[PDB]
Amino acid sequence: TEEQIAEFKEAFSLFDKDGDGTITTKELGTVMRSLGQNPTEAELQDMINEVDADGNGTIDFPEFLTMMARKMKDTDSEEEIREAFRVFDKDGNGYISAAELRHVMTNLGEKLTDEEVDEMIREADIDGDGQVNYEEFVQMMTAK
Amino acid sequence: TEEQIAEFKEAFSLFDKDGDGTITTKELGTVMRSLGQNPTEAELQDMINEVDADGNGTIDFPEFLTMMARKMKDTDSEEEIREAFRVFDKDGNGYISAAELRHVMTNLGEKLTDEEVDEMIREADIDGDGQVNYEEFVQMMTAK
Amino acid sequence: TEEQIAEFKEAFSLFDKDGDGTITTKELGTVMRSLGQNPTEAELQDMINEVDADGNGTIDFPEFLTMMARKMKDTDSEEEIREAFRVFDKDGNGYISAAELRHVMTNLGEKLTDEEVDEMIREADIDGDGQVNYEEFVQMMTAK
Amino acid sequence: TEEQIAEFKEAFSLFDKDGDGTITTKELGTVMRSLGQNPTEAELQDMINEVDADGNGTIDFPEFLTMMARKMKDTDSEEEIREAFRVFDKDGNGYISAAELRHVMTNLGEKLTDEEVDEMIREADIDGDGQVNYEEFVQMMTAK
Amino acid sequence: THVQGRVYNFLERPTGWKCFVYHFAVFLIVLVCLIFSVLSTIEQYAALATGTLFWMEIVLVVFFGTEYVVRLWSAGCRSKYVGLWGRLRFARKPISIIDLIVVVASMVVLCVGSKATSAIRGIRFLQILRMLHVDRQGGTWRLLGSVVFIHRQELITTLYIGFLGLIFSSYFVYLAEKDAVNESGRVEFGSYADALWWGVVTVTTIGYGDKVPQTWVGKTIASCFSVFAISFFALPAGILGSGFALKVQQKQRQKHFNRQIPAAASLIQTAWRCYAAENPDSSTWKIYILREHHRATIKVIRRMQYFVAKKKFQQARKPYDVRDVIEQYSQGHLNLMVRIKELQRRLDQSIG
Amino acid sequence: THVQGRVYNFLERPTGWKCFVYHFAVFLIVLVCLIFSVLSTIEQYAALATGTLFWMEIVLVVFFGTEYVVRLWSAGCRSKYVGLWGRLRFARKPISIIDLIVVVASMVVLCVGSKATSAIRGIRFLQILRMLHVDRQGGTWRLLGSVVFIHRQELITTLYIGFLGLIFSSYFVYLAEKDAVNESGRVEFGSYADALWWGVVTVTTIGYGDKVPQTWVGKTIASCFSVFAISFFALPAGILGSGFALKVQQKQRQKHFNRQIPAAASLIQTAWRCYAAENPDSSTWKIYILREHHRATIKVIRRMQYFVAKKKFQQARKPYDVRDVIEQYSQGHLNLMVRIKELQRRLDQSIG
Amino acid sequence: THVQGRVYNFLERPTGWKCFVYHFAVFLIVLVCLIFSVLSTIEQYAALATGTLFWMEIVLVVFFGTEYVVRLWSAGCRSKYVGLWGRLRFARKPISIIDLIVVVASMVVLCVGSKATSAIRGIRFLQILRMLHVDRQGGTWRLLGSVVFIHRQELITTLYIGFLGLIFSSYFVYLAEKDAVNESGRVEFGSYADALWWGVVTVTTIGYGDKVPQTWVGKTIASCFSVFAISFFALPAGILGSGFALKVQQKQRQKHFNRQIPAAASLIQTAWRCYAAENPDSSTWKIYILREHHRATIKVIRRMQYFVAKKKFQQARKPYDVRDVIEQYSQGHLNLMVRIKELQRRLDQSIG
Amino acid sequence: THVQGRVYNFLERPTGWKCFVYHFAVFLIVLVCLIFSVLSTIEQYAALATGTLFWMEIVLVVFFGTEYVVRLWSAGCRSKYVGLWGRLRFARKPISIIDLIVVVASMVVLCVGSKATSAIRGIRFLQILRMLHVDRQGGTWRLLGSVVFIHRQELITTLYIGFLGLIFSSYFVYLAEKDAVNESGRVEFGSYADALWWGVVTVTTIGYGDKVPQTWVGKTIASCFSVFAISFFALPAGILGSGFALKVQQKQRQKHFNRQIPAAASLIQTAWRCYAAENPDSSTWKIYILREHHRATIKVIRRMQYFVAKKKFQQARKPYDVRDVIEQYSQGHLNLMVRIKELQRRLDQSIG
Ligand SMILES: [Ca+2]
Ligand SMILES: [Ca+2]
Ligand SMILES: [Ca+2]
Ligand SMILES: [Ca+2]
Ligand SMILES: [Ca+2]
Ligand SMILES: [Ca+2]
Ligand SMILES: [Ca+2]
Ligand SMILES: [Ca+2]
Repeated sequence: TEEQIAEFKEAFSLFDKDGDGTITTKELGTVMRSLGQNPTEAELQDMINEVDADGNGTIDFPEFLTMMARKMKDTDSEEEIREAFRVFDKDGNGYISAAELRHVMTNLGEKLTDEEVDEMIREADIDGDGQVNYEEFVQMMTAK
Repeated sequence: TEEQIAEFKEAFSLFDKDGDGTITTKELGTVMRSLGQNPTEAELQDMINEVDADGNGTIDFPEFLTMMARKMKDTDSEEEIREAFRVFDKDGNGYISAAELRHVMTNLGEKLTDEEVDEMIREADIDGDGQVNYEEFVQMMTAK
Repeated sequence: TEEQIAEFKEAFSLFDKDGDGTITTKELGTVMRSLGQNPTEAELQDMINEVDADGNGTIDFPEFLTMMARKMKDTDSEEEIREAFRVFDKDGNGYISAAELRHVMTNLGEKLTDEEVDEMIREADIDGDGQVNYEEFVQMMTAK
Repeated sequence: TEEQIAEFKEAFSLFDKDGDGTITTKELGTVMRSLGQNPTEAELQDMINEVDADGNGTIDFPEFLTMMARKMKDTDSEEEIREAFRVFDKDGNGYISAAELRHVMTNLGEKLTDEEVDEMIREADIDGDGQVNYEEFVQMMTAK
Repeated sequence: THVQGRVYNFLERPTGWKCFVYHFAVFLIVLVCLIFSVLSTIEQYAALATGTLFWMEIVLVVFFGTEYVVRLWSAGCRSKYVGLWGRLRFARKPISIIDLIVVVASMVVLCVGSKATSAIRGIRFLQILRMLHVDRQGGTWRLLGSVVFIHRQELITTLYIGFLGLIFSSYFVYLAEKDAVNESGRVEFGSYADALWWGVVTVTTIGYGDKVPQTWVGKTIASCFSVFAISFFALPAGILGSGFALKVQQKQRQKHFNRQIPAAASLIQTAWRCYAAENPDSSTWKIYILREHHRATIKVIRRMQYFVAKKKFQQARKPYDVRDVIEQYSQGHLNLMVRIKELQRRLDQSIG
Repeated sequence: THVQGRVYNFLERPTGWKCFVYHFAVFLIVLVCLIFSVLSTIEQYAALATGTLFWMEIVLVVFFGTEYVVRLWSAGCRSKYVGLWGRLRFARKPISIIDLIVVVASMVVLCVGSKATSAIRGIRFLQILRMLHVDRQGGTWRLLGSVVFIHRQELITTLYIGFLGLIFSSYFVYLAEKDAVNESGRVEFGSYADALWWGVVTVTTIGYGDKVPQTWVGKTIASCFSVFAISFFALPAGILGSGFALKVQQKQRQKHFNRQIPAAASLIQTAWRCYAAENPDSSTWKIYILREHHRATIKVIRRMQYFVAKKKFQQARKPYDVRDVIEQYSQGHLNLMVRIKELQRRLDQSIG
Repeated sequence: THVQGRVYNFLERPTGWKCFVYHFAVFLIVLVCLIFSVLSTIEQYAALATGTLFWMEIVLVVFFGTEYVVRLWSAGCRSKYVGLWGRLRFARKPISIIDLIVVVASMVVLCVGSKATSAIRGIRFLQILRMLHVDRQGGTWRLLGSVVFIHRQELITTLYIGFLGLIFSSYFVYLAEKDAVNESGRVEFGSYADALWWGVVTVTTIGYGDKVPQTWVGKTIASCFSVFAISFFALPAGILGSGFALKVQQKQRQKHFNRQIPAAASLIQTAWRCYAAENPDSSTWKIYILREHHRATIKVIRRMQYFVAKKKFQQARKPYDVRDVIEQYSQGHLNLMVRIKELQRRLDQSIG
Repeated sequence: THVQGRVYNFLERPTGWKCFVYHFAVFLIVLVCLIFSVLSTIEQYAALATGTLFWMEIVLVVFFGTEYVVRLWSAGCRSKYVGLWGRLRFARKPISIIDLIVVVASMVVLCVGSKATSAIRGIRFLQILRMLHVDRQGGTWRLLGSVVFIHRQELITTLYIGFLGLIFSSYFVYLAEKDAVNESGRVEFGSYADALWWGVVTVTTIGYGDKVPQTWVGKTIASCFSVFAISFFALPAGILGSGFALKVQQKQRQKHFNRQIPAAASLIQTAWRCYAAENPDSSTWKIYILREHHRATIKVIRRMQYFVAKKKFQQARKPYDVRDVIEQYSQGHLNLMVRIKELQRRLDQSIG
């Protein structure tokens, strides 16, 4: 894990940009604005409250490494994404329509670029009556 | 229903005024201010949250057609208007006074024009001791 | 009661000062500021919400007469004032000290003029060890 | 206790600075700003609401003497400090690490001067594997 | 019309102490007449309590016949029941059907049995059935039915698992005990219906003790069954009892009655204004001041205003909840943030 | 006057451990004297437990006579009970009437029975009735009566439907079983009173087993009745038990005692200032600084201030609720929106 | 594929009245066939109710065999069960194992017993075991298991203390009563197993009355034990009954279904965008407009956005709570305080 | 010291499945040894179950003696119990006193009874008393004692009124039935102790049926008593059962564990800084930058900061409540109103 913590200390230095060892909401906001994102103040506060475990309001380096350690390919996280698809599922059989999934991915929530959705659809077998098995997506994006 | 959806697409275009297919609170506020109404911001938000079913905050065209589809002459809506008259009913027998109904319609809530109330009273048989059967009103304004 | 409603219409005209028949928070605020009182906006709103029964936010004349009709010498109101004295009562026997009552009446809540408290104390028999029977006050100020 | 109330009247006069006998949030804020502290308005209000028992919002002199009377070396207060150490205790055996206690005292909450923590650590026997018995601290700072 | 509503409020929706004195007197005479229906079966008192029950039933058939006619006439103060078809609507509600059956079957029995043993057999059941008369407008049955309907999934769950444990356990005790002999010489659990009567008596904790298992296998199965599967029949009292107590707690956080008067007024008149839109000659268009395209957009805005007023009238009838706090903070923060935008725009207008 | 209140707090509102030692000693001597009232009916012990109950009753009539006289004198520290009519007010409250009846009937029985069997018959009921003495100021009965009164609609509902199911089911089992013979040769359900005693014993789940139905029709009706209509008698324990537990939960979210001290002070002095208005020579007019029309408008504003102070004193005694959050957000948002209006008006005044 | 889902919704997730008519008809034929399994043990009816149970079981083994084959085929509309290993996944769930055991054991008994007394002994248990068929998708068992699992610490507490009081009290009554003789001449409490059967019958309030203690020491211990330690067996009905009623109350403050549609959409697409990051040739980088250090910091920000979206999707599925009010006031006050800072900075920029 | 804490966590605070396997094995061997204590009283098995209980008790006195010595040694990983007086503190807690009594009385009985009937009489009670060993750290008893103590006023109310109804009703049935004769020829209610045993059996709904009232006066009093005063003994299950269910509901609205880490840190160091004030040579004065009057005012401000930090640490351990919403709106509105005052003062400073 020594190459991993070398990369994680490397990635932590891009947010810190001095010798504090902590990340402030301002100190993260300049990084996101340098990518051209423009987040809100409560958005930055919601990002940082999901990382720390000390309650002080900044991200120390063991908290940063605890975030980067824990795995997306999880027992619970697979069930959360599977439960998120079932909101958009009529009759609950395990299939959603292709144009319904394109309408959801490009309009609701964080609006996706249309080239991304054209990639997302062709990642799965879309034919067979226009239905797509979303559990193929859940196995795909939790294969990590 | 093809003449109906022709009229409903026609009415939707008066609110849209571009090619979005969505109605914003501003985009509805200009229509109400062009009629000389001056609504509040939370009034416009309360109007739009009763129409959409996607939660995004704008009215798409199937949401607009779902609003125009569902019927006022309903099982529940008749009972809501009948329950609304019983607040102003002393002894609960099914009769309210004529001058009591004129005092309620011209003062409380949205204040009505006095010519409207003079029409509203003469829609029902008002004589017979000054009492009026408000279930005649409920059958009338839910005859649609 | 015709002399009573003559006096009550007379007193209502001092607040109305036009032909509305309703009293606004501004329309009451000018009367209190003409007495040199300077109330807050929420104070005026708390005064008017204890008078109306229509919820519209102004005091009509039957609401004004309903306020002036109902009696201070009540079954419940006597018990409220008797329960209010028992907060300042140590050992709960029905007696409070003279200097304790002067300290409460001139400091806590609405601060009283010291000449008023000098009248209030001498309304009751204050001697006998410095104790005063506050139920004599409750019978006094609910004798009306 | 006459020398005690002489000292307590002496200390009360440093906050009062006139003949009121009450302490306002402003009247405490000038004393803390004269020490170079800069507290918030809600900080001053939280300090004063823990002292008064009359609810009026100022600290009278018997309330000040009631604050200075009651003892830190208490049955309950010892258990509160003992329960506060157990948050930072892994395996709950009654021992915390030396560098863990230095990391907590200099970062979390009110950040301590590093010379204070160097005094705080050497108040207890720190050796023996780096563990420190925090119940020695609780007996120490509740010996008063 | 005034006295008609005055006696309808005395008989049908009673309140006060004068109404209480009347309905307590009716409940006492129907209960005393039930006590004589009890004493008519004891052999010592069967001669006395029949000779005073034939005369007591004639007084009560005249009295409740008169009260039913007065109540049926006096139901015309309501607007629902005025007219002949309205009176027939009043005779259709279930408590009036019970009252009509009692009085007309009393006339049939007292006319057939006037000139008699099976008449007494028919009197006693009507003496019992007249006890439904005291609960006047059905508030007892509607309160029970409301709580049973909200908790229907839980009551069906405990009744199903309690019945299922009854069937399996009574079969296993039937197998373990079908050859055992009582100390009296007879056989307790002869068939599977006898073991099922044992199971019903045990699982509801009555325990008459007429049928007790004898072998140690039957005693072991009865011990495990009685410890566990009895709670599944003591659960409907727990579910409904806590359901009633939470409903009573929720009735103390009611909104005050004046907070729904402007919402009820606004529901009535937004619904009327939606109705008055479809007549193009109405005077409801004169608020909006030619009118080709504006007809359609006024109808859309009026339908939206009706839906908002209907939602706010439903919210003014519910008790307070956390949903109300989140809703009014959303409205207050939105108005205040628009106000700071207004101050910002005017400061950038004048100064720049 | 100081020692008078000190012994009133010892006897009447007890607290601590010294008060606990006294009232535990009184409860033990009245319970030991009840145990000798039990042993006076056993034939082995009837001679001993009467010769030690005549002497134990003389000690207790002297002791409780002395305690009643001390308590009646020491009730004068309260301002309610001072004076001779105040002492007569203290002897009118129900626990003192019970205590007076016990001590004076003990004197009557010990003076009549001194020179005796019916005296013992009168002693035993007073031995029982002296058990009401331990609950001193009635907090037990007032806590029960408060929860029974809040839940009165639900208790009347379950008692009415439980009684109604009792009457109908006991009649149907009387019809199905009136000819059956027991194995002992006798007839179980002879009259309708016997089937009604069966119904009372079954519906409350006692089941003595003296009366059990024999035919299969009586067993079928008893099975359906015992499954369903027993819950309607196990419901008052569920309603009251959850009513007590929700009241205990609500007592932990009480407001602190200092939050009603300014509201109680404000209620007292707004009510006095309304009283001092009707004397035109009072010094309460000197705040409002000639005075022809201002007399009436000051009286209107003072009546409005009294009504506001009475509402805020009622709100300071209730536990926290969602109504408090909605009320203080309404006040806070209204003050803050007026403040932005003030900044807006001054910015438009100076600059424009 | 359309008709396949139509019959799966008819059999497996039923709703409406047509589905109710079908499943009520199946529940009545399995209950009528149980009643004939009851009557086959009575000696009067054993010849009739066996000759009509052999033919009724052939109809039901054909019927439930056909329904199991139709349901197993029609489970392929779900995406979980499509394919041969999906059908084997459908036959693994516990209600289908019960249904398969019933139909194949009915074929074994009707083929072995065709050419018979022990066959009837095997029929009767399958008649009972077929009652598990009516609760179709297990909602009864999952509702009970959910409430038992949340309250597991309290149920283990009351069962442990109730068992512990059972053991100690039954031993003390065994010591006090092991020499007593009944009036019939026999000895009630012969061993310690007899006193333990007494204890089980007493502590659950059955009271068969076959074993009653005789001496006064056994009656004193049984009185104290029956007053106190019976509540520890009437507590699981109280804990679970109030647990069901609080869950039903919590279901009325649900969030509306549209408030989780943007949160579910945001969870899906932030999770996909985290997946699309690890391919450097993807078109997901084109939002962020060369790219040496920016690869790592985009992956950190995308992982933070996924964790925030997962939290907000969990919060959109829970009922309303005080945590929601504190959370949205924190967000609203933070945005508004930043806005006053913005107005402050621009006022200090232009004017100074 | 590492392995010492590892075996203390295995024996004393168990978790996982390996700890579950160990404590389930100990619970099974003590329960199997209780079953042989049951079989030692049956006359068929008294020879076998004594010859296998003398040897089973030697294995268990060696095993639990070894486990007590290992647990007493391994209690030294805690800082409370280190040292010889700490081990004596570990032997003072009540579950270790029970464990010591069991093992040393087993040694006394097996050494006295080695060379025997009264030894078996002493073995059987220790077999029972060893059942207290499975609940290890007393969480069962502390959970029950916590809910009984919160609801103490209600449990004393229902127990007092239930006892009071027991005494009065058993006396009235004793008067009505003291001359009645049973059908067997004997007299049921001979003394007042017999009617009081009837009352205990009836009011708790056992109903053994050995004593049933015969006359109609006794049946009338028993019917009214059994309908009403039985609920006052079914109430402690209702109060405690709903008390457990409301406590479980309150545990789901807990604050997250990180929200008390800054409050716990702030409590520790404000309390230390109050301690470090009384040494004038400390380095804690160097924050406040000569110092004559400032010593006293720093001590006052530090005592106020300690009291605020202690309040906020108590608030960070409670679940969410309406008091939290009112408290943070008071803080937020106060900061925001001061901020508008600051903008107002600067606008009046520069422009005027
Ligand atoms: Ca930093
Ligand atoms: Ca942190
Ligand atoms: Ca648009
Ligand atoms: Ca939408
Ligand atoms: Ca006006
Ligand atoms: Ca009004
Ligand atoms: Ca001052
Ligand atoms: Ca104060």
